[PDB]
Amino acid sequence: GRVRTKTVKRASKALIEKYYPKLTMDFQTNKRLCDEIATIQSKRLRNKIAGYTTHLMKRIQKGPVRG
Amino acid sequence: PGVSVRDVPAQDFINNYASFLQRQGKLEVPGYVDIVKTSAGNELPPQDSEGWFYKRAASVARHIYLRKQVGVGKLNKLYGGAKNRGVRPHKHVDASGSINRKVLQSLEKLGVVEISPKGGRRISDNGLRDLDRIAAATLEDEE
Amino acid sequence: TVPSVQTFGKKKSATAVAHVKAGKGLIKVNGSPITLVQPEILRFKVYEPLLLVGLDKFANIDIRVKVTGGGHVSQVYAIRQAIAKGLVAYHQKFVDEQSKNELKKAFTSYDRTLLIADSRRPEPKKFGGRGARSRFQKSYR
Amino acid sequence: LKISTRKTPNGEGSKTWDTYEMRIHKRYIDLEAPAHIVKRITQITIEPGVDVEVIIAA
Amino acid sequence: SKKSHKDKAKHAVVLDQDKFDRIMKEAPTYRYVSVSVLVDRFKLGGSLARVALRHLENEGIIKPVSKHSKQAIYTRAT
Amino acid sequence: SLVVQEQGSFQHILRLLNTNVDGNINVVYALTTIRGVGRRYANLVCKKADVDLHKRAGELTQEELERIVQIMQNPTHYKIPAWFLNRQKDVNDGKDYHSLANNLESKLRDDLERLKKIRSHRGIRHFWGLRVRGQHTKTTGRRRA
Amino acid sequence: FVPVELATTIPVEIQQAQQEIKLFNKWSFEDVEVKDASLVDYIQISKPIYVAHTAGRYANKRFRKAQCPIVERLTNSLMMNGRNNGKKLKAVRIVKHTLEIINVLTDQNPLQVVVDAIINSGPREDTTRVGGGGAARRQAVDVSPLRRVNQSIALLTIGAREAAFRNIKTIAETLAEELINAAKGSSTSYAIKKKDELERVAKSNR
Amino acid sequence: AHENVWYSHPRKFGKGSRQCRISGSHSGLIRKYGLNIDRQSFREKANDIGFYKYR
Amino acid sequence: KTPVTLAKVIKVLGRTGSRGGVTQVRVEFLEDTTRTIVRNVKGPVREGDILVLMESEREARRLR
RNA sequence: UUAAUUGCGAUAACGAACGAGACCUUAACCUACUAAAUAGGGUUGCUGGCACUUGCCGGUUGACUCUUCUUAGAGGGACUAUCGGUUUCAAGCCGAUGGAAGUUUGAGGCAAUAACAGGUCUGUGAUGCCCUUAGACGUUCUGGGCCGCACGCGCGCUACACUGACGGAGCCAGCGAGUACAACCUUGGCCGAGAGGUCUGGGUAAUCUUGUGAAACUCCGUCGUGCUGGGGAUAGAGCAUUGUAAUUAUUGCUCUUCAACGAGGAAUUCCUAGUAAGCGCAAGUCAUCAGCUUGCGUUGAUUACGUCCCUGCCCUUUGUACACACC
Ligand SMILES: [Mg+2]
Ligand SMILES: [Mg+2]
Ligand SMILES: [Mg+2]
Ligand SMILES: [Mg+2]
Ligand SMILES: [Mg+2]
Ligand SMILES: [Mg+2]
Ligand SMILES: [Mg+2]
Ligand SMILES: [Mg+2]
Ligand SMILES: [Mg+2]
Ligand SMILES: [Mg+2]
Ligand SMILES: [Mg+2]
Ligand SMILES: [Mg+2]
Ligand SMILES: [Mg+2]
Ligand SMILES: [Mg+2]
Ligand SMILES: [Mg+2]
Ligand SMILES: [Mg+2]
Ligand SMILES: [Mg+2]
Ligand SMILES: [Mg+2]
Ligand SMILES: [Mg+2]
Ligand SMILES: [Mg+2]
Repeated sequence: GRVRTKTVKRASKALIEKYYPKLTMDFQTNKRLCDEIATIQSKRLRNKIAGYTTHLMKRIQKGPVRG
Repeated sequence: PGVSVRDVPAQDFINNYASFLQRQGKLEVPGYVDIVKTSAGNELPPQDSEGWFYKRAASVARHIYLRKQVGVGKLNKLYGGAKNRGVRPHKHVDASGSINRKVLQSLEKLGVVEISPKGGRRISDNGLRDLDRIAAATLEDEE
Repeated sequence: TVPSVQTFGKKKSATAVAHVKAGKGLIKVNGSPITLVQPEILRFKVYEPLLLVGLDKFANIDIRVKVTGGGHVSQVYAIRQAIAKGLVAYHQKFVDEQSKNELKKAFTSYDRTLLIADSRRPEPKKFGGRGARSRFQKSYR
Repeated sequence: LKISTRKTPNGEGSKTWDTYEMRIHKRYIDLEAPAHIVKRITQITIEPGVDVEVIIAA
Repeated sequence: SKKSHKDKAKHAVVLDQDKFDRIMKEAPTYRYVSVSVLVDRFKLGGSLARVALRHLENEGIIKPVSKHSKQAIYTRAT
Repeated sequence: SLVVQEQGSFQHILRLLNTNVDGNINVVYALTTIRGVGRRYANLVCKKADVDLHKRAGELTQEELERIVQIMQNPTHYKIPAWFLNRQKDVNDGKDYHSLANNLESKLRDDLERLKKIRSHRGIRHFWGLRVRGQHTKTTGRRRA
Repeated sequence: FVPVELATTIPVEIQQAQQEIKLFNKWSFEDVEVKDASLVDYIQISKPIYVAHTAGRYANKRFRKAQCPIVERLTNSLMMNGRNNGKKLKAVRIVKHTLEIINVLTDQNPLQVVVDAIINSGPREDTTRVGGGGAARRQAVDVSPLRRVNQSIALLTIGAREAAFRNIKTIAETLAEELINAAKGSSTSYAIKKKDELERVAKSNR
Repeated sequence: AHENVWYSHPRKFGKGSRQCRISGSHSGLIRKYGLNIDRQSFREKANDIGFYKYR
Repeated sequence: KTPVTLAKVIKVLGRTGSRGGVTQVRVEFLEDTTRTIVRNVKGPVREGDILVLMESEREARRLR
């Protein structure tokens, strides 16, 4: 039952919309990017945010997506 | 080559050392044997009515050899299991103290156990030599 | 100095620390040779790495294991893991890569726990239940 | 440092308990050090909450 | 309590000579031997089942397969 | 290891201290079937009489029976301790005895009727047939049978 | 066979040819095959084991119970009552004694006897409660091969238990008797009797 | 109230030998580590004492 | 006679029954693999099992 | 679709808030860092024994050195990561692989709006009102009771035995706790058969009890289907401990009588993995007393991995003569 509630999805959406040139396909690089360019309080939320950011990046690479 | 008691299976070592101590006339048994439960937890005396004290002495001597040094009350904790407390849950009941004290003094007389400075009793050089000797006896007895 | 390493293997609350050295094929647990592991019916469990690998693989290797904590069979599984991991770590450190991977293939194809510590451990108890997940009886009337 | 306590002040209600606890950390330190500087160190840098104790052991 | 079992003594508490020839004659031809197998034939009480079973390890009348306590596993000598 | 056991001598029934006892049980557990004698006391008595522990009661000889009987009527003569005895300190005459088959039940009955006559709360509780040792009776002993 | 010299002297029979794993160093897992084709892949003879005792996580996913060694599943089903529930070393000893006993009687390598008894004693058609309260009906249905294995183990151990209860024979001996009788179709076996009687009920309630 | 008889009963031990230190009550006392506070007042003042709900 | 036949499931059609404990599958015979039935099973199944049937003309009916 | 008003979305709805999630504690994994005579290890001393080959098993608060395990700080680590299926191809689901870990990673702690005439004046020097306030419903002292017993019911404990009881022998934990203005945890040495007694010595605690050498368990024997060596209730006598005080047996110990009990009807309870269950230990009650509870660990499974059939819960639609709401 992993659904990635509001916060992670909205944060990843804003991350992509403001930092697409810097984001990559790899989870670890985007994790370091999330650490540096955004102040996520905890680290589990940081990891969820980076994971969904990578997923959205992969979807974008496949093609153009809504939202 | 060389052999220690750690190199021989336990139960065989206690059995053979008890047999050897029973064969020789040393290690006097207290006159109160045959009458004692050996523990409050137990409800009958040992099935082997005569000679069980020799087995207890053998086990005690092996235990002192293996460990650092052991007193009497610690042996009380070691022996003795669960008492059938009638219709109440079983607990742990320490074994009889007089029996283990007599074992320790008898082993002192045979010279196999020495009083340790840190309290309790440790093994002595002569008794430890006897212990490894009987361990070898058992080991080459096996094959 | 003598080529020597130290590894460990754990069970629920058991812990076996094994020192491996370049010896003469000498395997002792708690100062006693491996053939006298107490439960005597899980004895084959502790020979398992020996027979899976083959004794000739470590004939000039000596083994010293101190196992503490946990009950009997937990200790036995701890010694199993300690011996296996010690063999693998020694082969990695001083022997060769291929030998180590061959040992890992022989091991992990049989009782994966032999190199990987078990993750299952007891569940904390809770009030209103005499067990960790059980519950008291209900009256209802 | 743990205490279990029944929540209900009057025994009525489903059996519910709770566990309160602190943790005490000790972190002792010993020095093979000269006299006056050590005592000055002990008499300075004190934070409420943490309790400092000094044993000469000489 | 309810003695509906209606069991008899049904066990030779003491061995008798003819029963000794019986134990010896089918000491072989009992291709598997154990304490329960011995008492199954009504000829042993059960405590002397162990006695007779242990005595048969005298001239190799039967061979042991495993001598664990709480039971025994014996086969005919071949 | 085994013996034919001399067909024609192994007893099957015995009368020790005017109670019938089947002899085929092990000696100690056969002796246990007499009132006032339990497994511990019978075991010690058989030990003192030097008769084999693992022997059957129906095969031991006659003077063995008499020596056993003599041992278990004046125990203090045969180094049976002051303790381990059935009735010690004997509050009629202060001499630690050991009650036996008929003597045990009889003397228990005299002690019971003494407690009845003494008008002790324990005695009147015994006379009524209720619990004596001070346990709750709201929920226990709720039928006589 | 090439006894390896070491400072610790492992017994020769434990060193002989040990690329030949046996169950209790007595029975070969090779030569043992499943006669029935339906119950293959639900009886684990493929993987050799030196003991019928493994701390395997055989209850995490749905179907890993099949991958557990079949002798191990028999052991785990022996340790079934309140008085003896956690005791498994006792179950391992009982199974070892039963295997030796079965080796004695009709040698027929006892693992094959175990497998054949499990094959025979598992029902192939069963009933389910379908009646809508007012009318009580049992509707005949088919059983999964995994449930066939589970049920066969269940009745085998249950019959051994009820035979051993307040009886002279040891649990190992009664289990060996049940396994031997279920190796054939001998109706004297309790497990095979329950199998036949349940199947004929299911036939009576098509 | 003869001093020989008034409050003469010993109170070295038992239920009533010690009180609540909060309420003076003798029921539901916590003697662990010498807290000597009854359970309810302990639940009230645990956070001030240093005790917290943690798991 | 002993007309015991085998049938390998090719698909599982959900779980049926008032109890919720029985399932329904589509089995295809080991012989004549173009001949299939729908059959009720009582226990855990998945794509690959081989059921044993004492019938061949029976077809599964949803249990209510 | 999700465990989720969890999301993908469609849209007279747009933006938001609480709840859920997030969050903390705990359990993992750390041969990566910092370190350690209140934790361990190696080498070497000084020794003991056996082997005789240089080796094995030991002892020492003698030295040097190290942190793998034991600790605890800062950190790392998993985010369903990669891949394959399936999905208005979106949310997501399923499988395999790599992993320590892939059920929200397991277990919890807090936990919304509204409400109950739910419980507590008997926890409070929280308390309104009413009552009493001198031979008192205040306070204290003595003794009794809260434990009675023709009877019903609710948590449990011990059992009905062979997978066992009883003897010996093996010998394995993790949570704790522990004395000062008082007298706690007790080692060790002597006594006693035991409970216990006495003499000394540690420990205000990773130092001492303590490696809590616990039970179940394991090995070898006795028993042998007999209400029997199962079961240990009910009693008789005696020996001790705490206590100002033990009778209405406080509790422990020794000998004996050994009862009901043959796996328990209708009915009904708890529980899907280190789970149930078996087994005990610690702590809270404690001057003495648990068959209790809260925690902890040992051995450790069968069967699911689904459904709305019984009992209920959530959302939607519908009907209602119900709103103290189908009691
Ligand atoms: Mg013992
Ligand atoms: Mg019992
Ligand atoms: Mg439990
Ligand atoms: Mg480390
Ligand atoms: Mg995909
Ligand atoms: Mg959670
Ligand atoms: Mg009300
Ligand atoms: Mg008032
Ligand atoms: Mg009351
Ligand atoms: Mg309750
Ligand atoms: Mg035992
Ligand atoms: Mg410990
Ligand atoms: Mg113990
Ligand atoms: Mg009896
Ligand atoms: Mg008994
Ligand atoms: Mg039990
Ligand atoms: Mg209570
Ligand atoms: Mg479910
Ligand atoms: Mg109205
Ligand atoms: Mg109506």
